[PDB]
Amino acid sequence: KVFGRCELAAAMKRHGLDNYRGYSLGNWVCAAKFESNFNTQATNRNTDGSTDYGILQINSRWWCNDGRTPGSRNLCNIPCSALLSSDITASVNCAKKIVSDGNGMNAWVAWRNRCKGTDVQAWIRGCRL
Ligand SMILES: [Au+]
Ligand SMILES: [Au+]
Ligand code: NA
Repeated sequence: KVFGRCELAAAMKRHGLDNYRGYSLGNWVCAAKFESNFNTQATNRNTDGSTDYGILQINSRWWCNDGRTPGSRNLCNIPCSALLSSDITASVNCAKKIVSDGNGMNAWVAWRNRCKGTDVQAWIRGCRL
């Protein structure tokens, strides 16, 4: 599923991310844009051999199992394919565990480099929230 901006904002808000560990909804939307372009099916291999899955590009090095990331963890206790569903629940509930890790949203390289410090509220402009 390829989400619309406001559509994604609203799903994210429903699922409890607006100001989750203090990150305004717009931070989550901006991250999602730059990680996946709002596409639940996005997959990208990392150089270390893990892969990033889904709307928030959650990595098989620590968070999910994809059956080919040797010597890695599965801290959200899911198959990585669950992160690719049209329903973002698993992605969201796993993002919550990630962003609580102590490094906050810096876990998302694209957030840090492209969202952080920016006018992230722009990402929810015009949405009926
Ligand atoms: Au959720
Ligand atoms: Au959802
Ligand atoms: Na893993």
